[PDB]
Amino acid sequence: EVQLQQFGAELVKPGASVKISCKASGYTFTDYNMDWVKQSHGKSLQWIGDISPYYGSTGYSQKFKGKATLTVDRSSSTAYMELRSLTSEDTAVYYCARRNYDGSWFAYWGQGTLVTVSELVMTQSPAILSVSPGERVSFSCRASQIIGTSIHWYQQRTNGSPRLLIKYASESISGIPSRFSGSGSGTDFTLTINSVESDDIADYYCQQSNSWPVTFGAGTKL
Amino acid sequence: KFPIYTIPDELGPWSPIDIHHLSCPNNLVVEDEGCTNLSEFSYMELKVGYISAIKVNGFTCTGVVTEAETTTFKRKHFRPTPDACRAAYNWKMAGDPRYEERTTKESLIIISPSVTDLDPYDKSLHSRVFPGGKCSGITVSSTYCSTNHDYTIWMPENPTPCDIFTNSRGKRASNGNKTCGFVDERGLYKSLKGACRLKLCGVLGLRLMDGTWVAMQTSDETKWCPPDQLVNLHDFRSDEIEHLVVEELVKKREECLDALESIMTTKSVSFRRLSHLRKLVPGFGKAYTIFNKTLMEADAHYKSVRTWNEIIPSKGCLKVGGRCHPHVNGVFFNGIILGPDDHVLIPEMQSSLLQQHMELLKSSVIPL
Repeated sequence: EVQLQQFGAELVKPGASVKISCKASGYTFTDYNMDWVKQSHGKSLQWIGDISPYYGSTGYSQKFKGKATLTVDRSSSTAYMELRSLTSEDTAVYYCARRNYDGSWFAYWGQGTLVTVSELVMTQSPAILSVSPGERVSFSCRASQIIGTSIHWYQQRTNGSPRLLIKYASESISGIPSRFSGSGSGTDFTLTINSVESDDIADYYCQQSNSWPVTFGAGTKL
Repeated sequence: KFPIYTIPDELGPWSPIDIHHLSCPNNLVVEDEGCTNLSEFSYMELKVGYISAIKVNGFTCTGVVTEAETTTFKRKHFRPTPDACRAAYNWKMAGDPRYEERTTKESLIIISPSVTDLDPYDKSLHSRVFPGGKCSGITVSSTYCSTNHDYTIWMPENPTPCDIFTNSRGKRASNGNKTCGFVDERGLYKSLKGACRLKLCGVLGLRLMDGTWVAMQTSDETKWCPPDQLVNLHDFRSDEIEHLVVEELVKKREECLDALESIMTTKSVSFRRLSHLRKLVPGFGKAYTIFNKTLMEADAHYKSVRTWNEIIPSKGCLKVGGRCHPHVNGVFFNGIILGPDDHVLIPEMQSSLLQQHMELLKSSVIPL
């Protein structure tokens, strides 16, 4: 397989618009909703909204209402999002994402499009981590209220799309190494990686799926 | 605030029920379970509209001594007395000619138009004329305030201000010596859960979670609001909002009654009518469905839904309790039948989608 093709980048002018495209293939375009997330340079992931290609129903976070507009084209299996009245605060990487069959965790991501212009809070601890390879480490993600076990852990290497490591705080993912594990009870969750290796230094985000809208943690860097 | 749909986040076991045991849901009490005894009563509120600066006027009473000796005038100052100052005030106001005035005389001058602004939270008074710009207030022990001259006092020309209230009629909700909330005059349920005690213009009352202030005798012990707390005005737009919500809830309750009665007289429990039995407000209620011609119910707690995509993330998915709910044949609870092509159909959502129409793929394309 499945691919969410995105175009490289767009250089725009303040006050203008841009329409980012996301061509989905490998699955049936109408069988899943389509989400969109913003990620500023060196920041966490922020949910903009989602659209159902069948019904055309849209959902928006209050911060993006009027700023982002979601559309689809079912003949070409391509979702579009339009950003108009751009300021310097809109310069970021915009990913299109495809969730699970029950819309809890993000299954697939796009290449991302860096546009250049010229609720439950998840408190993630710590911001930065400095330790040597081979050690066992564990960082914390604490929710503003009870979320049971509705939280997912993503890994994002530099200039790459986020990659889901742990779903529902403890369940493994097929094809991903055994070094990662979690412990979830109530509010406090800990992601532990034993035997830190070279490709494991990256940004780690926690994302809750208990309440609407979807929110992420600040991130933990190695 | 007012949801577009309500789906239960908690759901019990399906029990087979007889149609005689069907009922239209209560959409009045919001998440204050057990509090169901309604008693028509009266309660106080802020008057409707904008409340300008409450002005009360007074007068500054200064005391001088004038010595005249054989056309030379000596003038000295002395700090006056409240009741004497008010007697001089009545002199100057009624037009008594006794106020105009080696012989010495004590005079009390009273500059009348000295206006002050009155705080409604504490009955303190505010003018540049007080030390620090603020006086504690006019109690009955202190019938006067001090000025920065500290030889001239300020007294009100007290006769109505703090006429910022109204008396409304509503319904007190309780379940036995505990009042959870009340239906207000507009017809909307307000909950006392989490309120704090606020004394406004000398009137004991409560500030609700939403910031509205009311005055009602509560049979319970509540802690006082911090000195920093504020209450919301009773603006016309709040009454508009309550009128719209109550209008809708009444309309849909009557439509649900017509549906339930049309089920009693016919014993034809379709899925269209079954949607009218859904609880339109977050809280505990019932859910219904039909399995193999049998009509069953289940206990449930309904959660407010914000978007349609929240509960339909994929092809035949009705997100209930975090995972997609199972369908027997092609139906779920409250008439959410699977669509023609195994997609989810919600009656309210179909109505919503229709009014958005005219918008996408006009498709008035023509052949060759």
